[PDB]
Amino acid sequence: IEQPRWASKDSAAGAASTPDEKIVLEFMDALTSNDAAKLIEYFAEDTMFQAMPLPPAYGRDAVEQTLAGLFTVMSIDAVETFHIGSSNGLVYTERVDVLRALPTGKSYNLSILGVFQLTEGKITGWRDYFDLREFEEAVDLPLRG
Amino acid sequence: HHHHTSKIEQPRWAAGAASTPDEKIVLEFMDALTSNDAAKLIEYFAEDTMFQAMPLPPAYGRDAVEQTLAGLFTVMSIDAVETFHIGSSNGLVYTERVDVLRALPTGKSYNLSILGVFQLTEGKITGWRDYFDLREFEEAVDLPLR
Ligand code: NA
Ligand code: NA
Repeated sequence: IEQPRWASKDSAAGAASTPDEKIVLEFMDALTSNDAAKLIEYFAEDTMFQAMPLPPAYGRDAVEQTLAGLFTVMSIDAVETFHIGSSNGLVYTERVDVLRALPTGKSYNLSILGVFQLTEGKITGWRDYFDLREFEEAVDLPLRG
Repeated sequence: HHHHTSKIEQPRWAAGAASTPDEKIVLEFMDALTSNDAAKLIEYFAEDTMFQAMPLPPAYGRDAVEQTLAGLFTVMSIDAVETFHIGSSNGLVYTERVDVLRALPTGKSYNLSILGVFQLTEGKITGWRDYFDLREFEEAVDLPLR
């Protein structure tokens, strides 16, 4: 994954600087597993997840099943985190996800800005902001009717 | 928000106050967005800068940024901005926020969920990228933006 033109040249921009940011960076590596059972370990009981163009999932049960539903149709082939920062229990990630659609085989580099809420080392909230139509039309896989 | 026709519901998952000089400048830039004035907003930007509403192509340089913002303000108005979360690290400011956008050709309004990032150098914006879903905005206001 190439560094975008607008990427910060601060050598520490993409590096974790707190234990919370290190956990989020480990979560980004584990995203390539496409394994909701593995990823659910990072989540607290009182938590939520939402790919913002799609309906949110509240509670650990709904988060795992929502992630598992996405992984039946798409694979996260690579995650490249350009920027990671944090303030007040929220961690922010500006990144590219290489998403591959299983039915069509096409892949696409999706620009994503996400936020992670963490208490006691566990994710109590994860929201990824991006444009869904770009990914749908890129890989020929509609996720929103 | 001082825009009584607008209403921003409190999100269930929602901290929003500035804790650094860079966060304060970004928050002041958010209040100035309701001016819908590219000539006034461009004063916050440095010479070497960029802007991109991520579903749309980016603009590099203070000239292209002012022109891109001016073009957007000819078809839409920023009626209100509420920042639920603001944070910063490595000279980058992140803002989780809803913007009430009103499309001028149709008169329809929409509350757009946005996560944005601001890179600041000596108090001036060197980068502003807002992440959001364009389609849901387009369909709610009947205004294709691509
Ligand atoms: Na960093
Ligand atoms: Na911080």
